[PDB]
Parts: sequence; C-alpha cells; structure tokens
Amino acid sequence: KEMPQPKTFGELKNLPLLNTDKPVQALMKIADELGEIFKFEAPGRVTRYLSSQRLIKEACDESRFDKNLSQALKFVRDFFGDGLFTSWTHEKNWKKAHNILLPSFSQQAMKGYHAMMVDIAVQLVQKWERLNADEHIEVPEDMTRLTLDTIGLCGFNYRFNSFYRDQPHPFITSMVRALDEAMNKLQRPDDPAYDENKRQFQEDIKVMNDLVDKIIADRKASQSDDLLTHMLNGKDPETGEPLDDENIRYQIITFLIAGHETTSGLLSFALYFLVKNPHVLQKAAEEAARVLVDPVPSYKQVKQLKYVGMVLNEALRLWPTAPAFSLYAKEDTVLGGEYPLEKGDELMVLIPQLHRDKTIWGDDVEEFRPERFENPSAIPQHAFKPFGNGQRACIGQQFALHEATLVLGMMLKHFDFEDHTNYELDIKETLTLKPEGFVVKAKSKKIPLGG
Ligand code: HEM
Repeated sequence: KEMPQPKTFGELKNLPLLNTDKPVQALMKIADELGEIFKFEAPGRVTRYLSSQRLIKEACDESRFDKNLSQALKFVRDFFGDGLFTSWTHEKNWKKAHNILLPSFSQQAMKGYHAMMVDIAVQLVQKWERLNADEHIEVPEDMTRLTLDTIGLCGFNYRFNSFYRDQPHPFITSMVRALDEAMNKLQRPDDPAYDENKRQFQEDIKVMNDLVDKIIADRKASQSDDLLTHMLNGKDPETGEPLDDENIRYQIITFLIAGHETTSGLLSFALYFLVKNPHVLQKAAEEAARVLVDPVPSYKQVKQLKYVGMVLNEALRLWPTAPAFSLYAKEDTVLGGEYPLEKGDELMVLIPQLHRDKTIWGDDVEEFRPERFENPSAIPQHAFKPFGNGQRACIGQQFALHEATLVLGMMLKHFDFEDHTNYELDIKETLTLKPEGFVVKAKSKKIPLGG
C-alpha cells in the first residue's frame, strides 16, 4: 500500500506543518484526516506516524524495533546527556543505569517515599485551606509546585520550597530559558546583538550545574536510602560497576525534570475532567471519603483508591502527558503486511490517537468514563501506552501513580471544587502537555488534617 502524506511546501516538504506551538495537536488532526499511518518528510529526513492499535502493536515488538531519539530528544540530550531517558538502548550507560536505578522504584522503595510524599501533599492542602473566600487556584501552577517538590524531597532530600514562592523556582526558569535559547539559536549570525542571550545562557547552565553540585555535596556532608543513594553508591549486578561521575550528573537532571513535569500534567487534566464530569467527581469524592479515614493517608489506603486510579488512567487515555515516542527498524521488515521498511527507518507513535482507536474502545472515545478501567484484563495488549513500551518504558510509572493517587485522593477528601470560569481547554505543549490557564475554586470541607 502507498502511504498517505499531508500537504507540502515545495522544497521544505511537510516541515512547515510543525511550525506551530501545538505540534502534537496538529499531528492528531492530520491522523484524523489520513488514518492509521502517514509519512512526514522534511529536508533530509522521513518519519512515519502511527495511530492504530493494529500497527502500534507491531511497532512494540522489541525484536523488530528499538527506541529512537526523535529530533526533540536529540535536542534534550544536549542537556540530559546519556541519562536514562536520552540514552540509546545500545549505549553501555543505558542498561547499567537501568539496573542500578530499577530498585529505587520497587514496592519497598514506594513505601519508603510515602512519608515524604505526604509532607508535600500536606503543604498543598494547607495552602488551599488558607485561601480567603472566593479566591481561586491556578491548577497546573500548584500541581507543578507539588510534583517538583515531591521529586526533590523523595529522590534527593532537597527542598525546592515551591509553596514558599509566587514565581517558579529558579532552576525551572533557568532550564526553560536555556532550552528556548538553544532552540532560537539554530534558526538565526554572531551579531553582538546576541552577546546578551549568550551571557544569559551561561548563567542558566550555571544555575543548573550549581544545583546538581549542591545536591551531591549536601548528601556527602550528611542515613538516606533514596534515589540519590542508589545513583551515588549502587553497582550494576551485570558489569559490577557503579555509575561514573558525569553520568550521575545527567541522571540527577533527568530525574528532576522527568520526575515532575508529566505528573503535574496528569493531576491537572484529572482535575479538569472531574470538574467537567460532576457524576464522576462525585464517585471519586465518595471513594476518598470512605477510604481516607485517617488524618493522613497510609500507603495501604492509597492502594485502596481503585476509582481514583481509574480516573487517573482515563485522564492518561485522553491526554497522555508524554504524548509521543519514537522507534526505529532494527532490520528491514514489513509493517502490517503492507508497508515495507528499511533498517533504520523511523516511526512515531501518537499515543493520544492510539487511545482514540474506536476499534478498541468503542465509538464514545471522547467521553471521560473511568469505568473503562474497572476490569483491567479487558484492555487489549498494546492498546493503552501512556508509559511507553517494553524495556524502554517509564521507570517512574509507579512513583507517578502513587503520588498522583495520594494527592488527588487528599484533594477530593478535603475540598469541593467549582469550575467557576467554565474553563475552555487550552493545551500547552512543551516536553509535556498541560491545560494552560485552568483555574478552579475549592471550598473546604473543613476536615482536620494530621501532622
Ligand atoms: C504521569 C507521569 C508520567 C508519564 C505519562 C511518563 C511517560 C513516559 C514515557 C512515555 C516514557 C518513554 C519515552 C520514550 O519511549 O521515548 C517515559 C520514560 C521515562 N520516564 Fe516517565 N512518565 C511519567 C512519570 C515519570 C516519573 C515520575 C519519573 C521519575 C521518577 C519518570 C522517569 C522516566 C525515565 C527516567 C524514563 C526513561 C526510561 C528508560 O528509557 O530507561 N517518568 N516516561
């Protein structure tokens, strides 16, 4: 079969289609127009975007396809190096770090993180309890305060102290501005008009490198048994080697960013869908009240929040917050009986489109129905992939879910929520997705919160 392709712009081919602040949303629209697969060409490159469970299931066969670094991940790699997210599977440091850090995401590990998660969650609740009448909440902003603080404390024993700030933490400001500068630069000339951009860039890289330095120095100065403990001391059972110093620095930056941005988006979209679906809200709120019987939640009680977990999975169905991942053909192969591929050919999996495959989910794919997740074996293999695929799947999945379940459960226990502005969904795309400008009012249920 000859592959569909979107509209062209002469020698630039399809490239100008991505000249938008919302490329993933643009690609979704193209997918709706063209179907389960389409080719996308730019000068010097080609990729094929996949949207159906039938094709994506084959792309997820690790004997045939491996993780690729898309253009986006190559760019991030200048900052995240050969950390876990931006390493190739065949680089020695991938499997070494995987094996060293996997234990940091065990059950015993999650039990160990729980107390510090509650520390940050209690700060969020107290914030909202302390608002005056008729004041509102800036949802993605507060969720990011929470999730940045949580990875800093749980992972690193570092306090970002984001609830003591009206502005973003300087580390995040410097990361975003360093990423932007790196991007604007390619598209420009050593005009001394750009000497100031270069000065700002050095200062932002310094902010990042100083934080990394400080995380490491504070630990050496200090018994912890957290993510940073395993980075600094753990040995790979296979090679017998620990991580090298440079790789440790890349892991710290990778985890600080990866370990919060997508989770903030998930909590934000979950609350959005709950306020837009009051009967679902009522069910989740009822579960929180019935389960969360103590002044602060226990690990076991978070595990008991089945419906809250279904809400979170449904939010990930509709708006998976790391919405695309890339693969390459390990050898020449034919995809779906129809599309020949050569060794090295790139594929992109459009997760939001996969999650709207009517042949899997039924016709009502735009509806928010947590109940889809009530009998989990009923979800076909490779139908639901918000955490990626195979050995290159999200290492932090359990950490994200535990944090989000805890936090959303506490939110629902302690407050009633109002969509006071009748908010119109506007999804901002960065490395992640978020509902930009989402605001609510939260009226306290006046339920005491433990220490
Ligand atoms: C709802 C939250 C999250 C979502 C939707 C998400 C999604 C993803 C996806 C789709 C990948 C695969 C990327 C690819 O194939 O290119 C991935 C990888 C990764 N994630 Fe997550 N993630 C979440 C939370 C986290 C958290 C909390 C952590 C850290 C504590 C984290 C750390 C990582 C790392 C290090 C990898 C690379 C794994 C490897 O290749 O060895 N993620 N995540």
